[PDB]
Amino acid sequence: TSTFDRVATIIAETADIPRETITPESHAIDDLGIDELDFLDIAFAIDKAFGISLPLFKWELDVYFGSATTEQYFVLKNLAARIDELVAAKG
Amino acid sequence: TSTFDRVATIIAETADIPRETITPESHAIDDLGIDELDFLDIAFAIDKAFGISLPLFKWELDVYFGSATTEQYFVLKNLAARIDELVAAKG
Amino acid sequence: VLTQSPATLSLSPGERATLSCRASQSLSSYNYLAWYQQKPGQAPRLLIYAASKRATGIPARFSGSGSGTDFTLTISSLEPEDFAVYFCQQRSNRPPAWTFGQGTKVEIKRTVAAPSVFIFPPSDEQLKSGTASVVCLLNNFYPREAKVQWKVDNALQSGNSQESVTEQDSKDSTYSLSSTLTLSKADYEKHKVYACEVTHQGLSSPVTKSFNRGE
Amino acid sequence: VLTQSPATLSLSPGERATLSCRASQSLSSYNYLAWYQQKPGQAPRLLIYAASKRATGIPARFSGSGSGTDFTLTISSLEPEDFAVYFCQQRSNRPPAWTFGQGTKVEIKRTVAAPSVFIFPPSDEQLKSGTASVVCLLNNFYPREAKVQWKVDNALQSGNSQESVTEQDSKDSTYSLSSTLTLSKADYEKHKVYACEVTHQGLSSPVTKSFNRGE
Amino acid sequence: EVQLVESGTEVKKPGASVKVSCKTSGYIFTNYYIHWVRQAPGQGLEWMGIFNPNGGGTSYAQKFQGRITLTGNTSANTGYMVLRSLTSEDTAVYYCARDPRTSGDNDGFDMWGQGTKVTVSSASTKGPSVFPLAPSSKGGTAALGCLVKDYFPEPVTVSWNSGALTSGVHTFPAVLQSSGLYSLSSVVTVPSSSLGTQTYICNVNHKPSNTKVDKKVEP
Amino acid sequence: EVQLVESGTEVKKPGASVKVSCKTSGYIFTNYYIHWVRQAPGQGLEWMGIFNPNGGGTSYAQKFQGRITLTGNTSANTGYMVLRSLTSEDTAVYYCARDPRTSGDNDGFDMWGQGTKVTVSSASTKGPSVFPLAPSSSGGTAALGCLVKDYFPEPVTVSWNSGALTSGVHTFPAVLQSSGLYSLSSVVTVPSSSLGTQTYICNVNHKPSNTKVDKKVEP
Ligand SMILES: *[C@@H]1O[C@H](CO)[C@@H](O[C@@H]2O[C@H](CO)[C@@H](O[C@@H]3O[C@H](CO[C@H]4O[C@H](CO)[C@@H](O)[C@H](O)[C@@H]4O)[C@@H](O)[C@H](O[C@H]4O[C@H](CO)[C@@H](O)[C@H](O)[C@@H]4O)[C@@H]3O)[C@H](O)[C@H]2NC(C)=O)[C@H](O)[C@H]1NC(C)=O
Ligand SMILES: *[C@@H]1O[C@H](CO)[C@@H](O[C@@H]2O[C@H](CO)[C@@H](O[C@@H]3O[C@H](CO)[C@@H](O)[C@H](O[C@H]4O[C@H](CO)[C@@H](O)[C@H](O)[C@@H]4O)[C@@H]3O)[C@H](O)[C@H]2NC(C)=O)[C@H](O)[C@H]1NC(C)=O
Repeated sequence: TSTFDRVATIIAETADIPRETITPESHAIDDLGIDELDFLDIAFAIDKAFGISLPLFKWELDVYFGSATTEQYFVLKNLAARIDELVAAKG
Repeated sequence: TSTFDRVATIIAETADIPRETITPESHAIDDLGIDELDFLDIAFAIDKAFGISLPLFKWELDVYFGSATTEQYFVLKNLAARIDELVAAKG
Repeated sequence: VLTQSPATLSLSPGERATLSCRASQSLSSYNYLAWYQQKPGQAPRLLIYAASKRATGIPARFSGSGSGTDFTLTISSLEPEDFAVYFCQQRSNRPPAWTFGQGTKVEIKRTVAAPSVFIFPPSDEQLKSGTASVVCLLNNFYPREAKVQWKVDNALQSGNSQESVTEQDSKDSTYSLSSTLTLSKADYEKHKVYACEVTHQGLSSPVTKSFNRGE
Repeated sequence: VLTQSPATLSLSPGERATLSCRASQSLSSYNYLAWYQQKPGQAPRLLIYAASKRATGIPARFSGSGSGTDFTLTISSLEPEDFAVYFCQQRSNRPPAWTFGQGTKVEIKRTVAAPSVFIFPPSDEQLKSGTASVVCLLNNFYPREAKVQWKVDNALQSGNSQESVTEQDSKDSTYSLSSTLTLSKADYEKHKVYACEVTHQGLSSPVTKSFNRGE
Repeated sequence: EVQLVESGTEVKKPGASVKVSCKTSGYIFTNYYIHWVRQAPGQGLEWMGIFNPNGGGTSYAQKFQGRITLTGNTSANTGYMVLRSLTSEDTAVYYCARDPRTSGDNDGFDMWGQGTKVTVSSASTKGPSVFPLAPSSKGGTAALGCLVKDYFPEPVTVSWNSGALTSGVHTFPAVLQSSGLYSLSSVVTVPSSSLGTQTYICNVNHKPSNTKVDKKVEP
Repeated sequence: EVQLVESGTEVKKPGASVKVSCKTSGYIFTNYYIHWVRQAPGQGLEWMGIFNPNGGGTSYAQKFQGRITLTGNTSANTGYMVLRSLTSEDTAVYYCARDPRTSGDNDGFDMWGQGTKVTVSSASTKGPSVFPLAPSSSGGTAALGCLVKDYFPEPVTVSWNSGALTSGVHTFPAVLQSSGLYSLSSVVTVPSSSLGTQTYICNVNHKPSNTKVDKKVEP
């Protein structure tokens, strides 16, 4: 199973945007027409589909200090990887 | 007969669980979705069927101290072993 | 929190005893409660565990019951060795913790007996020391409740007396009480009439015993 | 900003405790709130995070709830070790920042007890040094709210007093307070009547204790 | 026969630390927890902490966290408790007790030690002063006794007429006075008619202080 | 055990800079932030700033911007705080606490240090004066005490009759006088009739001045 394609299906189900514009290299903010409240609804749906909690506060803190890039958390191919890590950490 | 299959029959008779989703490698709580109270009714039925008293609190306490794993008590293949040891201890 | 009610049970030998222990909050799904018996100078002894299970070697006259917040220990017929203090106990996990109730004393019921009251002046030997201990004795009374007041030249005293009570007598099951008034020799010599007044339900009115210093 | 209510909760062991925390704005920062417990001389201890998640090793009687502007910490049944101060805490990004509420004290409720009041003149020892300290003691009272007023020859004193208070006594759960009036030796020798007036809800009216310098 | 034996120094100074040993016998040490429970004078039972010989783990009551350390030596079948920064409110009888780790049978504190006393006090060992409680001059029954004052530590023993007089004797519990020393009285009722024919002597012993006193109590 | 330990020079002159160290152990240093929180006497907790060992980034509360610098040495598992231009208002207990950088479990200030004092004062070390609060004697109960005036720095300790007197003692928290020196009182209530049977002495210790005074309190 592709975690990205799972994530893209959730984004398409929530936002009024076509599935074909949702690509692995797309930034969830900045590249897709998605604002902060739309993303919180997407996060909630991600959190439930995968049984995890996206650590949105701590991720944004990490980027603020430069110890992480926006791309490693919010470009979709990388978001899929972060999700897999969270799911694995749940063990 | 195997002690596991006696336990699986008891679990299927007590809770909303089909008998063929009960496997030896199943964790009784995490893998089969058994609540606290359903497990107590199951423990009661195990206690009567084997003539023992499952020391549930003491097993939890054992796990708390790290002296034991959650798997050695509540994975069903292991729970069968624990039951057999309890039956021998009363002998 | 565990609350035991009442704190004292007064029963005759052979009577049925019902002791209560209630939890402030329901006792999990486990409903575990343990009962312990303690006599003076002895360690607690487990009677009941898991609310209803007798420990090995505990006489069958002890039985336990209850669930949720309400629990009871029952002694079907009190033997002389059963007049003791009883504690209930619960336990928890994450974190591990054990808590006790404050105990119920099962006491020997008997007929009312009025106290015999005696007052002792301080010895001359102690008065040399500069201290005067005046003692008022309440002997062989029942029940336990008793009030003792000191009057010095008819003035009520407070704060300078202390009282001690024995446990129930092994033969007649009565109580004895001492109240000790402690004074300087100087303060002892500034007054003449020392009086101990005892209130007890065995008496039709409070009784006073007194002496005059130097008589 | 976080606002905690009430400042003090007075409850008995076994009772349910509900503490409130309100934010300045609905918590934009993922509805996050943390609760901490602190005992005297001890570091704070994490109880709850993410409004509703219990920290490791925290008993199940602690629960957190709420969202947006209003949160609560609930202690379903108070154990003796739970009487302490509790703080709530929020966090935000842009820029990273954390703030604490001012704290709620959970204290032991008991019956009203009026203070015993005592006034102490400055020692002759101290007077040789050129300063005078007059002390007023409010002993073993409840609740904690008490007012002390000093008068020197019936003139109300202002700004020359300091007070401090004990924590709840481990036995009777009362408070005690001392107030110290600081005067110059010259000022003290030049006035006569020194009075401490104590207001407390256990009294029918404020009580005054005084002395005359030189008796 | 299963047993646990507490031991340790009783009299400790305020601010000191006490170490209590719990030596067990008659059972497999590693199959049971060791709980520590204390009882202050006249008060109830207070749980302090649990020790697990299987791995050495502990859980302390929050009241004593930081002040208490529970250990054990399995080959000696012995548990230990250290309690630091003692105060007068730690004066108590300290119990150790077993509780099975692996069984729902006898699932509780099923055996306890006899308890051992810890008295937290700065007082020096001192024998008692003994004073007569003389029977009054003003028939019937007469009361007399002895006041046993200002000793430390506990206990004293009192007998009457070297054990020949036992009926009617009431020896009161000791009281810790505000001075730091203990006091008690022992009394007895006798017939009035015996005051001129039978002598009465309290025999007061205080083992800690090299003191034995026999006080004749004259009418 | 995860542990954080604060350290630093306590007494600092106004206008000076203080450096506090937070030595951590038992966990991966680069996986947690270091927060600094302080608590003035009698007040609540006040957040000061966050330090990120991964990259050295910081964020300070507005109140301290320009006056505070947070640093770290990951090879030493140690965070540091420098607070400059100290005033009386900076006298507080200073804490460091950890906060996970990359986890959702215990997502809060999960472990804290014991705290270390910073006292911003021009005062020099000074031993107290000890004055009696004589009993001028509550229904057969008298009150007496000792006023422990004008010392620096904290603390002083007080016992009564070398510790033998415990019941009824109230030793109040120290107050900071306008002079910059501390003062506290200790009081006790006794049976009034014990004023002529018993000596009452307060034992006052101030270790920074090696002061140990025994003051008798007489009627
Ligand atoms: C952050 O915190 C870390 C950890 O504490 C600090 O790192 C230490 O820094 C000191 C000082 O720079 C280092 O000390 C130096 O270590 C060298 C290696 O010592 C070992 O190896 C030699 C042979 O290779 C042995 O002889 C020796 O016994 C050791 O086994 C020494 O060779 C150095 O000695 C020279 O310099 C000192 C002056 O510093 C002279 O006194 C000597 O005579 C000699 O000329 C020196 O002792 C230490 O090794 C570091 N420890 C670690 C664990 O890394 C950082 O400094 C600190 N950073 C900041 C910014 O605060
Ligand atoms: C827990 O309790 C156990 C049992 O009580 C206890 O075990 C004992 O430990 C001591 C000290 O380690 C052992 O004594 C040793 O015995 C060997 C064999 O005879 C000797 O060779 C040793 O001598 C050397 O060390 C001495 C100092 O200890 C020197 O004086 C000497 O010159 C040698 O260098 C030593 O005497 C003892 O045998 C055991 N006993 C048993 C039954 O195991 C253990 O120490 C306790 N542990 C703790 C942590 O309290």
